Amino acid sequence: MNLFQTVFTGSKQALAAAEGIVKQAVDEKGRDYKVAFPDTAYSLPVIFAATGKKITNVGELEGALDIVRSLIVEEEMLDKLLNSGLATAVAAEIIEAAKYVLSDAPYAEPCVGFISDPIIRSLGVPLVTGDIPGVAVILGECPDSETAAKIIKDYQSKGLLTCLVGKVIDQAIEGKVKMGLDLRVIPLGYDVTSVIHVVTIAIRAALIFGGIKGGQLNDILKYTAERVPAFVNAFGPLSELVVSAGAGAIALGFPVLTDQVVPEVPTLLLTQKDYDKMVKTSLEARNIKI
Amino acid sequence: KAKSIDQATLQLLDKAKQDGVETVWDRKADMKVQCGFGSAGVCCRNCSMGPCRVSPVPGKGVERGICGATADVIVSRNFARMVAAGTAAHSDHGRSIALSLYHTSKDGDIKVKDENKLKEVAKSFNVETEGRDIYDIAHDVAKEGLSNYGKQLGEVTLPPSLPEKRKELWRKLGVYPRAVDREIAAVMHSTHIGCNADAEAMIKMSMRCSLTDGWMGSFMGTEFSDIMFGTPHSIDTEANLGVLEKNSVNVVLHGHEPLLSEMVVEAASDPELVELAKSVGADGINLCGMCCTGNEVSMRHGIKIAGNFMQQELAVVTGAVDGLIVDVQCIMPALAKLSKSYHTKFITTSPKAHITDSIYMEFDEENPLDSAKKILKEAILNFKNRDQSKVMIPELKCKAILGYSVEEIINKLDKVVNTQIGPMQTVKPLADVLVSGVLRGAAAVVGCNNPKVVQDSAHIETIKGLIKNDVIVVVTGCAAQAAAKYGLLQKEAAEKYAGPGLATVCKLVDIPPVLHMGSCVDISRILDLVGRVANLLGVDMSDLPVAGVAPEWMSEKAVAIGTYVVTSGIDTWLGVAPPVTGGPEVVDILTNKMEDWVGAKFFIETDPHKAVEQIVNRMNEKRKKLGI
Ligand code: SF4
Repeated sequence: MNLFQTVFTGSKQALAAAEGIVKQAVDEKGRDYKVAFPDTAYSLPVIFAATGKKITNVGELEGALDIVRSLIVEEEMLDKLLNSGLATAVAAEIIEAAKYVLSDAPYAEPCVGFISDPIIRSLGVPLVTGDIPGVAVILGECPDSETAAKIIKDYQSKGLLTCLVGKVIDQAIEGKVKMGLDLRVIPLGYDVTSVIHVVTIAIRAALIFGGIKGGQLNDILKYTAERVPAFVNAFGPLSELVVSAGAGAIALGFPVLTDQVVPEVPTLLLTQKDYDKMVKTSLEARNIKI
Repeated sequence: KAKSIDQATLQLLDKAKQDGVETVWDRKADMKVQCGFGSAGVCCRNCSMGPCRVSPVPGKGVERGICGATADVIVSRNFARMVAAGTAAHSDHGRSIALSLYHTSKDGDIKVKDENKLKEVAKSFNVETEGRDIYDIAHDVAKEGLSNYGKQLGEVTLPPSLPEKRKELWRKLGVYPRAVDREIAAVMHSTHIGCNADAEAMIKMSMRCSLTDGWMGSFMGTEFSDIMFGTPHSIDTEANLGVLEKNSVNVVLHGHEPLLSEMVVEAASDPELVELAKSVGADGINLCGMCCTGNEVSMRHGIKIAGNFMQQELAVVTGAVDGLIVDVQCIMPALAKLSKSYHTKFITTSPKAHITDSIYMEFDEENPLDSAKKILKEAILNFKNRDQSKVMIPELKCKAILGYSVEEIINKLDKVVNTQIGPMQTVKPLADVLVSGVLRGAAAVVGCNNPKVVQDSAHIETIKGLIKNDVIVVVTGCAAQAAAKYGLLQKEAAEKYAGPGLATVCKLVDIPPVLHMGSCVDISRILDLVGRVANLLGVDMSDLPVAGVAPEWMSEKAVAIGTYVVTSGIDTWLGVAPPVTGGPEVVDILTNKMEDWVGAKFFIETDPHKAVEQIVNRMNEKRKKLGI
């Protein structure tokens, strides 16, 4: 299975999970039931950026699966791969929205789940200033808790805002990593779809700071690529869904670095086994100056 | 039918009609319906019992020549002789280059300009370098290269980029190369009356001969030219007939051998010659190149390219060419007649290529610079005979970027290498983009023009289709010059013609979507590149999604090139049918059975859009075989 086929398989799995969870939400709560994220002004940010539509009820959430379906075209060309990554991102957002409408408190501490607009505005000032020179999106599991803690604290000591997805949260807790918004170590959630909660940070950064109106998807992608200094460090074995989510990160212009053997793409998808050089490799790949 | 897609070509054809001079198009029209027997390859003249012609349609008419040779035998022998002739042309070019290398000296006209390249080549030839004088090394390297041409005992020396698997496959098949002249002689011997009358064996002998061109003759010529005249790097130039200057002396270098054109370029900066050009009433000296010698001087110095093969006559039709200096190969003899209608001095310089009624000034290899200065002085003095009322230079020229040797490509690829990962100075970024599928493949577009095809149409259509399908294109020779004239050799072309993956790659690496890798002998560079990629991936060259295209080929050299490209394991599309349709067995060998032998085969397709589609499908199926 080559890179394109891996991304397409991951996007289809994300679509299947989104369809299942949306069906569950439709069964339990009804199509008139409200759909929203806590304290946001852009409804579902990824769908709002891609199309301009605001998802307000469960029926519209079910109708948002058509966006995911139309974004998956299985032809081995780079544009289709980027669109398939975006389909995975939209599907992950739909899954998170369904989680919020199904459970009153989908995320428990230390996971924070969705990040509200006021937090985005608070982080915007140090973002453009340079006190936050980048965003380290750490996903998966490191071979040890010690190495995960070392990498996370290396990013933290450099001022980067690091977000954690997956078992790396538990490894960092075992590694005595101090977490919080002021400490710049944000645990999003144990599921892969929780990575969307940092993606919407970038998307809304284009909506708030950039002033790009909803539906101008190419302008949003250009803004995230040229303004948001985010990158992905994917540790541990990578499923097709993880690779598809990484394709979404690449579609947003965010390079993906991993310790796994993957079909490398220069400046976009890079393998770095040496955990002692992963921080420097990511800073170089994202062109970050400390 | 239109004669060309190039507007400057069309304006000069109108001028040639107004001036009452004949062109290659006019002679093609005069030839009318060409002989069917010769077109199918079923005519034989190998002995004076003939001429013999057998039916191109099996089961009808005369079946055998007088000696009993079948249509397949006649076709296979004719094809083999074309391969032998092409191999001879390329090998003679490389032999001259090696002899020039052998005569290099510190204080002479010919020096060593790339010592690192010479040391790497010496490593490839098992020549010691440590603690040695550079010219002693150069002479030893030249001796080894010369031995490759005529050794009768032992094995020849092949470049390290050639995969071990490909060499083992050649040895098992029986096509492993011997000395170049020995293989040419073997082909000529086996086509003699009453020798080889088996099509498969004949084709295998021709493949064996073509390998000595691709991997020994052209390769050594290219690498020694780099050693003596400098490795090409990315450089700007201008292309098409508009580069001629009305108010300057115009000196057009046509042919293939680079030593003469290098010495002419050096002589053009001589203060006495510049002063002489001023004194004859010209603003200066304007050197322009055509065909492969133009490609060489343009790759290494940015000399403007006046035009490719079927434009050579039109260069004279402008009435502005004060001197036309030619060495060997692809020099239309009609130029001698044509220059009578203008003031142009048509100067032959090589004992290998005498042309009747041209001015012969033998280029002296013993004193190359002085000889080049004398020839250039004749061209400059001819400026006084210019008739400015007969001058018409089209205001059509195009910016081009070239100089993409393998070394230059590797240097460009270093830009997209993460320093914390590495390694540097490899083809690894290219291998990565090919394996990931961001690039679907790489295609080489090579070859001449041919009056049978609208000039430059097939080259341009094939190149645009390939780059639109995210296939990166490397170009050589007259195809490269067609791309230069059209405007494809530009960074802007990436966003104008390329597909998404290739556009992203071009933006990241800062290269045009079409890479000009030099002259016809520089096709060896392409082999080198492919070999490196294969050696980096641990596979044979036949496992890669690569292809070669000759949309508008005419020469025996093109036949030899396609043969050795296929024998190396690279599928080749021919835009002009070779004279083999009369032999069904030969057609079946070249287009079907060759894949069993060397993993690649010929594709005959005269429609460029269909050729692009077939190339994409073949690359995709090879990718699926490879798992990428
Ligand atoms: S070699 Fe045979 S087929 Fe050819 S001309 Fe002589 S007799 Fe005829």
